[PDB]
Amino acid sequence: KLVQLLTTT
Amino acid sequence: KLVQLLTTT
Amino acid sequence: LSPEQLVLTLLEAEPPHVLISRPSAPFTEASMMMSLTKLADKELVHMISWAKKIPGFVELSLFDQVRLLESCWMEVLMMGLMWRSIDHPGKLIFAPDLVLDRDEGKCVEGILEIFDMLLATTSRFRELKLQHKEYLCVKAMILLNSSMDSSRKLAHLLNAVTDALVWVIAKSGISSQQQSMRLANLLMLLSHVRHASNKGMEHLLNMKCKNVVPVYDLLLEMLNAHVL
Amino acid sequence: LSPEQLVLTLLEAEPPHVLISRPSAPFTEASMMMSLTKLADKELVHMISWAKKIPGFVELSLFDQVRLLESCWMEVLMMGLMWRSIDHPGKLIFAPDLVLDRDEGKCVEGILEIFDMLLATTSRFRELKLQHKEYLCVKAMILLNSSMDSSRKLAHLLNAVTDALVWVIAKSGISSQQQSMRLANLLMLLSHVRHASNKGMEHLLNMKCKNVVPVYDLLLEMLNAHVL
Ligand SMILES: N#CCc1cc(O)cc2cc(-c3ccc(O)cc3)oc12
Ligand SMILES: N#CCc1cc(O)cc2cc(-c3ccc(O)cc3)oc12
Repeated sequence: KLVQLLTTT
Repeated sequence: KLVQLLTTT
Repeated sequence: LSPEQLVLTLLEAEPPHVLISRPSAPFTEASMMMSLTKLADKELVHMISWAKKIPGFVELSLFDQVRLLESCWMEVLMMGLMWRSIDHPGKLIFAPDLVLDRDEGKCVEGILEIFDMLLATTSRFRELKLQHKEYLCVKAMILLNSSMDSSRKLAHLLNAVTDALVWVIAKSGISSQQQSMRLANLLMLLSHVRHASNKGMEHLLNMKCKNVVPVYDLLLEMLNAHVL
Repeated sequence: LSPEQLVLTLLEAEPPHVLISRPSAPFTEASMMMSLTKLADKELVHMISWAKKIPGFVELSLFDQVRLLESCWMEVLMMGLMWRSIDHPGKLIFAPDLVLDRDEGKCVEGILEIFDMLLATTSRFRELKLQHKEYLCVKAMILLNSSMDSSRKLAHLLNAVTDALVWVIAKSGISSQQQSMRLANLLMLLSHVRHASNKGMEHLLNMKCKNVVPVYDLLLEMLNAHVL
């Protein structure tokens, strides 16, 4: 979740 | 006790 | 990048105003915790975007970006709460549709405690007349200073934001002596934000362990990742 | 009262170092907790005396004096520990003959974590080359800023000490800008201190409930008086 939002926009 | 050190010592 | 330009980019990184889509009505215990957790979850998504807009943040190792966010989120949420509540003495403006009073904070055990902490700190910022640009720097610093190669980058960034807050204070045109006193008074309040943050986490974690609050993945992750 | 007089007064107020002897045998979870609690108990007594020496402190209401000490005692203890360990990286000097190696934090369940953040903040303080006069001011600020007419008298006492910190930094001779920057770098660390303190007291309460070490009297009174 956190990691996916940090790697995408 | 905390009160003692504050007021009695 | 000058302090003024860095401050401007923070303004641009500001997350949007968030609402929970709740029809105006009295607050009970279940509806209050449901709203607070639902609100926090929505704000957490915007917080990630916000951080990535901070110059250099995405340049940090993924390990740092994650640790910094997992550790400061509650403080950042509370700093946002206090800036929204500044022009409304006595009230905590969590959201336009989630405005709470101290008494209403009696409907939940252990929360009146924290509301009082937040209200006092908010009142304190109000007394100091915290300016929007100062709020921006302070909030950014909370994220970059929660650090309990990539390291150099971090210290560099933290220093840049610190330079920015010093600049904002210098522009107010007050004496140098009062610029230092103001800088200190603002930074000394972060200890209180951190404190009210720790209590807020303890309380939320307890609510989670009791399954009294709906499942919010991003919020559950940020809670566990941090508790641990 | 000029800043210098205030600083000179804190210098005189400094408590004497508590001498506690390291157990003859290698530490065990129990012997280590025993030394830490016994040491803390003794320093808490001197801390009370030290607080009464801070200009204007005794002028606050009794209730304020209690609240301040209850909320910041561990922070103060830890600030002291860090200062003592400043010139000894990888080493935490709890007392003259009670030097703990970072690794020894293994015989105590969950304390290595705290030891690490303590060593970390200490390195930061070393990196900044914290000075004695700065240290004195900061420690008093920790006590006076723990607000976690007497209320207005507290804000005034905190400003005088802050004003004294600003004076010490100025007497270092660095540019006005770097003075602001130094002041910021120092105070940003109160958050880390306040954090370590929150973990330290939680850890202590846990060892007590765990029956790992006996916690009573002053120490117990200060411990409960914060989770309260
Ligand atoms: N008050 C208090 C402590 C507190 C306790 C709790 O169990 C849940 C939440 C959620 C938020 C929250 C949500 C959104 C914000 O913007 C700020 C705080 O604060 C909380
Ligand atoms: N490390 C750590 C956290 C910590 C945990 C705990 O269960 C007991 C103590 C006592 C002190 C202590 C005692 C005297 C000092 O001067 C400073 C810290 O720190 C402690």
